[PDB]
Amino acid sequence: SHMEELQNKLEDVVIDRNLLILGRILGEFGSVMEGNLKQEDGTSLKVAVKTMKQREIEEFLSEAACMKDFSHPNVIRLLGVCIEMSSQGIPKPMVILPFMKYGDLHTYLLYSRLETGPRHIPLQTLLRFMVDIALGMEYLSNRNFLHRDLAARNCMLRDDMTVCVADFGLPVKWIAIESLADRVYTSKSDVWAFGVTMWEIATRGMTPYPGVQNHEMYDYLLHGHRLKQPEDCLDELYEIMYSCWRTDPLDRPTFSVLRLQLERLLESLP
Ligand SMILES: Nc1nccc(Oc2ccc(NC(=O)c3c[nH]cc(-c4ccc(F)cc4)c3=O)cc2F)c1Cl
Ligand SMILES: [Cl-]
Ligand SMILES: [Cl-]
Ligand SMILES: [Cl-]
Ligand SMILES: [Cl-]
Repeated sequence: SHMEELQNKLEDVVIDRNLLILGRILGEFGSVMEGNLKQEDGTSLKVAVKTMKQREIEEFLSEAACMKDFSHPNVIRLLGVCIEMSSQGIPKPMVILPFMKYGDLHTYLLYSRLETGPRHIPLQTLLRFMVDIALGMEYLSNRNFLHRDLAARNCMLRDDMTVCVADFGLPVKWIAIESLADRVYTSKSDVWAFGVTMWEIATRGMTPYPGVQNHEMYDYLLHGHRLKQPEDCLDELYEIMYSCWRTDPLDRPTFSVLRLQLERLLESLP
């Protein structure tokens, strides 16, 4: 039953604080730390730990339990959560994820445009990044999960270069036209944000809409303007991402449709 499934998820989301040791800051709303997690088989695992600052706390726990129960290779796996208490009596919620040494997709795309950073990223890999993200989002949306902050900064690179969808939980230019006004939000709003994320990846990390300030943003879209085609972006890839920003959400493709369009384009590549 609905209460049964929720209580089951709740049961195995919590990690004993003594199985975890925190390490150095990776980033600093909250902070992200490197850490170690003792697994049940006796060995420890490198993890990332995210820390923040009672009705909100059950909300954090139940939403963490829901994400951990999700399982798909292009959705970040949430290993568990841990609730500390601060001296001043403020709870300190912590989220445990696998440590991914390649970091987030956005910083990686930027790094790749520096000699010392990752090598230049071929088109084939850039489109394989989009396929991966579309796969995680297909799985999520088939569950009526709404992401609401999709962007390359929130996609993570795994050791085998698989991309998985995440949310640091810590952006006008990613928000669908209808959500800018009515604040209505559907998976078709997520589809809009995916289109922009595809554009981030194709530009190797440009901020969307150069020359357009955030306050000008809804007016800019109101008159039918969209993100421009990056150079050396295939026209077929640009039409796919343009389809994500159709004015009428109902006309935008689903993630399942997008994913197959993108897998089709990828195999056509010599
Ligand atoms: N190097 C390195 N390696 C690993 C992680 C890392 O940082 C982090 C990267 C991601 C996260 N995510 C979360 O806390 C999180 C919490 N609730 C829900 C989601 C979620 C939301 C939507 C969705 F579709 C999928 C998941 C989360 O993602 C935390 C980090 F600390 C770093 Cl920096
Ligand atoms: Cl060990
Ligand atoms: Cl990994
Ligand atoms: Cl643009
Ligand atoms: Cl345009």
